[PDB]
Amino acid sequence: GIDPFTAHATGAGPAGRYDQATDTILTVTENIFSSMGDAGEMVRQARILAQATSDLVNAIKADAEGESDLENSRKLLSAAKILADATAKMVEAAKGAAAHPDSEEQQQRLREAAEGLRMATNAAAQNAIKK
Repeated sequence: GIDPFTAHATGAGPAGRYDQATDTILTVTENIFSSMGDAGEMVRQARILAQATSDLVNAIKADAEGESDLENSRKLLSAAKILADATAKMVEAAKGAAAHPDSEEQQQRLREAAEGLRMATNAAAQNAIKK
């Protein structure tokens, strides 16, 4: 219905491979820093990150096996492993920083864990197999 297919340009192909899921994670991550102060809502956001990461971890594995390269496949499998742990550390820190709101170390570990998760996810986003 009014398609950009060979119309104004050569189609309109967006995203990459993990873009929909990474977009969620990259965005929701910021929400933990935004919700910072509300324990229930903070942990809520972390649960979303875990959920979203779970999608990627399983996806990246299968997508890696679809690649016709050993090293790149190993990298993808590694990226998923890095991600899934960045999330695990993040989520655990978010729980503590939320339920223990004023606690300094809980906040500090969250800052680093969340940014680490942000890094891992944003990296997985970039390495996503397209084409």
